[PDB]
Amino acid sequence: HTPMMQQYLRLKAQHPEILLFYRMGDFYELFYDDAKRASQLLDISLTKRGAEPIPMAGIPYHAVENYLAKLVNQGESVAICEQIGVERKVVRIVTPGTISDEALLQERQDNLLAAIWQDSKGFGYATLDISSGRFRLSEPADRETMAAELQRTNPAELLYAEDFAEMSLIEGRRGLRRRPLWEFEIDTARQQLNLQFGTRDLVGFGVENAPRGLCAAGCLLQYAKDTQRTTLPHIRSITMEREQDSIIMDAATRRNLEITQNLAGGAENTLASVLDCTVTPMGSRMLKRWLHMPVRDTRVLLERQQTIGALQDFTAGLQPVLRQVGDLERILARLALRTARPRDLARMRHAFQQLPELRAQLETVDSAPVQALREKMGEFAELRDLLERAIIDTPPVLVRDGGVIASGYNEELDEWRALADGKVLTSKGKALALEKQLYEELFDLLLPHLEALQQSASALAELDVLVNLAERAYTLNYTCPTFIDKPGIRITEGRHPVVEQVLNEPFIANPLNLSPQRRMLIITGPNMGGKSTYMRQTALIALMAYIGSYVPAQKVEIGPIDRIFTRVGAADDLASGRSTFMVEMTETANILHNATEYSLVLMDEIGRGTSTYDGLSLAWACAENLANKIKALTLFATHYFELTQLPEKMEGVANVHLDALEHGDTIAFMHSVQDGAASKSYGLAVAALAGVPKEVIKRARQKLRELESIS
Amino acid sequence: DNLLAAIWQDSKGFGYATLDISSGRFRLSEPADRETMAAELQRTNPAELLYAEDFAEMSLIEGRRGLRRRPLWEFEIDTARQQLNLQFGTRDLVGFGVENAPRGLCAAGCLLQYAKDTQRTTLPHIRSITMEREQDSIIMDAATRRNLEITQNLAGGAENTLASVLDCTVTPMGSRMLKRWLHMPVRDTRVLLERQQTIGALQDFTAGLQPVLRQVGDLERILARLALRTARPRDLARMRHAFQQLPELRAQLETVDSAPVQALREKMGEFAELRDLLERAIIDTPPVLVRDGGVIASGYNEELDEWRALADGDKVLTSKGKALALEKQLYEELFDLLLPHLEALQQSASALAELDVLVNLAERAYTLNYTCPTFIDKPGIRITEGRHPVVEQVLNEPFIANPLNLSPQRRMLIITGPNMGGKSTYMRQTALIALMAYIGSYVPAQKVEIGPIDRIFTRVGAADDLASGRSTFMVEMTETANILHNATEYSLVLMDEIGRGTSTYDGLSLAWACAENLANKIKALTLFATHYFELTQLPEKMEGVANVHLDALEHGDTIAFMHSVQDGAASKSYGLAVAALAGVPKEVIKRARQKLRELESI
Ligand SMILES: Nc1ncnc2c1ncn2[C@@H]1O[C@H](COP(=O)(O)OP(=O)(O)O)[C@@H](O)[C@H]1O
Ligand SMILES: Nc1ncnc2c1ncn2[C@@H]1O[C@H](COP(=O)(O)OP(=O)(O)O)[C@@H](O)[C@H]1O
Ligand code: VO4
Ligand code: VO4
Ligand SMILES: [Mg+2]
Ligand SMILES: [Mg+2]
Repeated sequence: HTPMMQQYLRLKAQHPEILLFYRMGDFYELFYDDAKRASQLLDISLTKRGAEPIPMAGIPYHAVENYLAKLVNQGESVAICEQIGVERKVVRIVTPGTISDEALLQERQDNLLAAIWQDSKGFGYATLDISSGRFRLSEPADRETMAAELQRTNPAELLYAEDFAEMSLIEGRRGLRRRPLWEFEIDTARQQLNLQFGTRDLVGFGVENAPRGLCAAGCLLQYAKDTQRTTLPHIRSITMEREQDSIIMDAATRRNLEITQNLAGGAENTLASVLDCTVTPMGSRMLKRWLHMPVRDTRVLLERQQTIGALQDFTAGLQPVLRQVGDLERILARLALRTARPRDLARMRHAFQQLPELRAQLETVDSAPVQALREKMGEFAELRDLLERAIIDTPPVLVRDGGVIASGYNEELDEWRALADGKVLTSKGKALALEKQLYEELFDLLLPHLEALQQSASALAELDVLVNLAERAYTLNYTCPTFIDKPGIRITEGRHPVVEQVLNEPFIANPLNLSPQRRMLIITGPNMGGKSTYMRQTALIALMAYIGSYVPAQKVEIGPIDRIFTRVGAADDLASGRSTFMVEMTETANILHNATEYSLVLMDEIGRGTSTYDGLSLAWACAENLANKIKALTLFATHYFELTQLPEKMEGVANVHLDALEHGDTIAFMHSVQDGAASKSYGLAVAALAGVPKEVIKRARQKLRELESIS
Repeated sequence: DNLLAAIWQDSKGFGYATLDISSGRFRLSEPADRETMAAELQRTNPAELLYAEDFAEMSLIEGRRGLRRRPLWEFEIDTARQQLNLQFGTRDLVGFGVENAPRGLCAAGCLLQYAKDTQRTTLPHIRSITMEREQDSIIMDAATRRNLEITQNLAGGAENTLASVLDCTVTPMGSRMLKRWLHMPVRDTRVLLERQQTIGALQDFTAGLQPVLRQVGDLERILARLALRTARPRDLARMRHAFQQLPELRAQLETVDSAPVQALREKMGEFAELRDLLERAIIDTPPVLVRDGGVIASGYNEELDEWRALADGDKVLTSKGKALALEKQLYEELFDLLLPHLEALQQSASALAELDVLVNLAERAYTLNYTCPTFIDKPGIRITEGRHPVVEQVLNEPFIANPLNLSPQRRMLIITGPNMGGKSTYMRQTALIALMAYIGSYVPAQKVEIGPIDRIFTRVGAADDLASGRSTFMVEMTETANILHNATEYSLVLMDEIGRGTSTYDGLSLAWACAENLANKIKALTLFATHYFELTQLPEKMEGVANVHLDALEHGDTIAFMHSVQDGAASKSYGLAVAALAGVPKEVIKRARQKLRELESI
């Protein structure tokens, strides 16, 4: 009704489904439906004011960042409106996918805005990180491949077309946003993408012949430009990810091998925890990204191994210098969006001061990869000179506070400030205005070098990951792997990376040889004898070899690995309609349909969850199909000793057995892999060690004698 | 009594241990209150006691039978854990369920050494160490809560959980109370009977009460802020709105004639004097912060009204400053008047939350066809036309209700059935129905008679923590050991398969012995799901054990599952047919059937 209410309503019409922090006075406020939703999510009191009461809720302007964090975590998008001239407009829209602020973001985790589009011929997925600037395009052609991409990327906000047919993988995701179908058109996407990259055609990127992916990227770029309400100079490339480029891992294999998250859900006791001691946050995020998507390009891996070897001697000197550089990638993003704070520019100055030390240390070491990283990082002599002169040694958190500009950067600014300290209100007001204007000019001077600075941030992060891997290799005794043309895995004195560090008792290393001649190894062993660790050590060694890192073994020769499949454990989803056998069988079906000669298949106790005869029969058929028709390199762990006779019937299958010694009705585990087979599982002994009551174990032993006597 | 005891004190709390010479019963406790430790010392009434030389409070054990003192080195945790592990022949004590009690284990280590010294005859008769708890709440382990999906699903998501089905509470305080009730289900019949009477009584008027309850909002946070005197001006206005709402709720509840409903009405209160103070002292729409001013309303203070007049038609600016200072002092004075009644207000916020949870439960019951459960003295569960609360809501197809009867006469049922038959859903439906009955809610069944349940044990998952040092069979055997050691006649033990990790003969042997022990000695109410059809021959050999078979019909390649519980053994599980439905390639299914024919033929 009132003119003020009419203005809020016009802006609300422009942004209907998002909470609007309309700025009245010094307090941001929400009205009508937004006020009720905000009060429940932000825990702020709701007070109704008559114009027809209008529900109104409010937060102080000083505390806005703390409140924005609560809504961003809940996945709500909050548009912030400020009075520019009272004339007002939405200055920025804060959404879980595109947050570049330090408080809203997490230091060692990346927030990715992603787009899913389903055309009749397969799916197209595009992911953009606003802070790093990385734009990646993909064309998954199966529901299973699309689900793996969503789980691996873990998109903070996913933009799906209204007509998306398979709203099952999408449903339950965080920050789902329905977007109109018009936004996904290919011709509109091509024109917008070409303008941002400044290229007439996308042939140089190599994304020109992918139609579905380009449609998703056009929606993602348009939403990102609208959400930030400014041109995004940080985004300058659209690389395309292909299945051939990286080893494929399904969502289950990633969780079973504990690459970044343990089976319970914590980050403790994970391969990333053992390998990640990186000094800078950029390094931690980059190492996690490499472990999730290993590279199958030999040239990229060989350069990474050569850098690790060259810097291994000088790691102790480089790590303290790298720690000072800090998270340059995030700081450059704020500079690109022109939203940086004085402290961020001081951190940028500190990193530039460290660059001369890093360049000198890298110059002494002689290797083609290390010299290329040294050339890319650069010196930035001009920028460090400007930052040191323009900004004070310890600047305030916010520009409005004042004191951001050091004396002597501008004679006029110093004179106005001196007059006020020595009309005083006029001089203070003029000084605050001039200091703000000079700060904007500093962004303009730093921005033309953004292309070089972004290249330097990637080089420094790469050096941090490679130096960390080199330091880890020296401390944990890892050695470099070598690559072979035909599919095979040969490991000497291999040890599981995580178990070796966590277990106080000495790890007993084991050898593995898998070749086209010996495609499958059936591991039969005493319970608690180490079979699962032996199988998982092979996958973790193979993943570590293909991320360019040194492997935890005396020597490893690894041939091409297209995909790694792990069937481990059993789980029930009663609400989804999936029984424990159904969940296991769909995973087994995925291995049988999608496996290739290059792929490595690790299967643990397949055929359990059903009667013994049905389980053994399905296990024999699945083993015969994998060894005879798929011809994949596979490791099968089984307590069904009937399957031990497969090698005699079929060539290309061998039996390996872990062994344990039984003493005085107690079990001692050698944990050593010896060729042959084991006919005893020692189940009652493991149960007694677990704490099953002695009376129960004695009756069980009596029953076992009776059952064995019957046959 | 023949009881040797030990006591310990530290910054974390107090630890205690008990050993009975006659029965070889070794138990530990960690009572964290001095008064609780004093009550425990009297309840145990130990023949002999051992305490730390530097125990801080000797008054708890100042006068005791044969009181003795032993050195600190005997009480050290690392030495104690190794000795206890060696005495029981176990790698870890996680299976006994006492691994996570540091103080309790430390006292137990001193008692074990002393017991060996006093008699070596009792030492071979000590085989277990269990915690002692007669807590009113039904005991549920962390694994049981996640397996039953009481509040959090196995993936970690909020959806597809029992709390999601029942959590439609209007106010945020109500949602917290329901989640707290689900985690601790009260076992005392009197409190539950009062809650059930309220749910039935307020069933007719749920639509009238819920809109008024929604207006009250969350008062727990506002009252906590008032206690720290950090309450915002708007938060005090929110309290005033709830005071205005309370007369309406009381009038609606006055027509109802149930003793529990009337008690809840009295606890809510009217707070007319507090409402009068807030209405007179605070403006209708107060500012977010008290610093700006305008929070106090004219007429609360005569001096402020006069200063406000002078402020608004440089000396005038000084008068404006005086007005802001007078207003802030009045605001602090307002907290002082409200705080004496803060204990009374806290009782009222709890009463309003209980009304919201019970009105919500009543609405859920009418919408979802739930019925009241009748408590019985002896330990038994009887369910007629029972349904699973979560599965029925998320399943588009109809749910097939299955009957359950468990008594001391028929304590154990071996459920055997086809894969995807519904055996696990049937076992869980019993657990969620028992928990729903014990929180005072209406159970999802036509009729339920639930007897006392001490603890609910669920052994379903099979996972390995390699870094921890336990394989999948050790993790499963650790859970089975906790079931056998900590089970009681009252406990409800649901076991989804055992021996799924070891070879068929070792697994069947452990399953036969664990099943015999639970029926013959523990005498717990057990539901056992199994694919070993050898165990279906256990019911004739052992009393209290019966067979329940789920039904399926096979036509050609596909299978249809009845989801109906009938008495019998099944004897066939259609694993290959379920694999074909899962999508295993036809050639793999064809080879599997050929091998199956050869295995059975020989
Ligand atoms: N070679 C080894 N040296 C030392 N410890 C080992 C070795 N192999 C396995 N272990 C230990 O065995 C446990 C895991 O055994 P696992 O392979 O899961 O057994 P299973 O699958 O037979 O039950 C962990 O304690 C792990 O540290
Ligand atoms: N009585 C029933 N009526 C209808 N559907 C049922 C019934 N019991 C189970 N289901 C469905 O079957 C699924 C599998 O049941 P479940 O007990 O897990 O079988 P099992 O564990 O024997 O494989 C459930 O998640 C549900 O979708
Ligand atoms: O994975 V095992 O503990 O059953 O040998
Ligand atoms: O899906 V089952 O738990 O009947 O093997
Ligand atoms: Mg294993
Ligand atoms: Mg089951």
